Amino acid sequence: PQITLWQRPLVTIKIGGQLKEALLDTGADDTVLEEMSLPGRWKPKMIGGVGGFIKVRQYDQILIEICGHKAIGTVLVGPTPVNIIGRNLLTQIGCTLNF
Amino acid sequence: PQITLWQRPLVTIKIGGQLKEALLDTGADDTVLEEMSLPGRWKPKMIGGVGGFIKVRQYDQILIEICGHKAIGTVLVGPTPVNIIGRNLLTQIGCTLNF
Ligand SMILES: NC(=O)c1ccc(S(=O)(=O)N(Cc2ccccc2)[C@H]2CNC[C@@H]2N(Cc2ccccc2)S(=O)(=O)c2ccc(C(N)=O)cc2)cc1
Ligand SMILES: [Cl-]
Repeated sequence: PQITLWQRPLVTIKIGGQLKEALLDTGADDTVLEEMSLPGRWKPKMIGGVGGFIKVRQYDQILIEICGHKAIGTVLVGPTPVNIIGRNLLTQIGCTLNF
Repeated sequence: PQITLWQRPLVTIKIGGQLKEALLDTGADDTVLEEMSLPGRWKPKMIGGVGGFIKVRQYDQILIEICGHKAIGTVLVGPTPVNIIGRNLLTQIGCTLNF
């Protein structure tokens, strides 16, 4: 699809068998989701921007469906105020900026 | 043009006659620039980041160019991790997300 930016570009995603709403975010290097369980190893990291930093757990090689597009990538999990899809997964679904 | 997302979508902008590097950020509702001088009166504005909400300065009807595309709109000034071109100006220059 071609997604307008008059409104936030929100999509439904499927991860861990659960459906969620997430923001397509070209400003974010990596994907960040609210607290949830995920399988496998993880390691802690801090991410930040306006207003500060939060602690997250970095899981790699996680499978995700975005708009009916299957991808594999890193997912950061932590107290984010909004679910974010970052460049690390936007590339995999072939997403580009166009004007 | 068409901008892929394997690296940060950093572009050159022009504002107050100066060239600056800025990030095209579809997760940002607004346009937020590093501390700088702008003409006219400003208004207070709250924005929310990963870490919380903060107060910044809002200037309206400011001329700004993005990759050479001229625009006039709202520009926020505050402690941002990088110059950010957000949805208000991305919309104005006709930018969409595509996959
Ligand atoms: N209202 C506005 O205009 C506004 C909103 C919010 C901001 S922000 O400063 O917060 N900011 C920009 C930013 C932050 C850090 C580096 C480059 C650019 C967010 C917008 N899109 C990317 C950022 N994030 C997603 C997000 C957070 C909050 C609201 C909407 C979207 S995030 O969760 O900070 C994050 C950080 C870092 C990483 C990582 N390291 O991978 C991933 C995710 C600025 C302006
Ligand atoms: Cl505007």
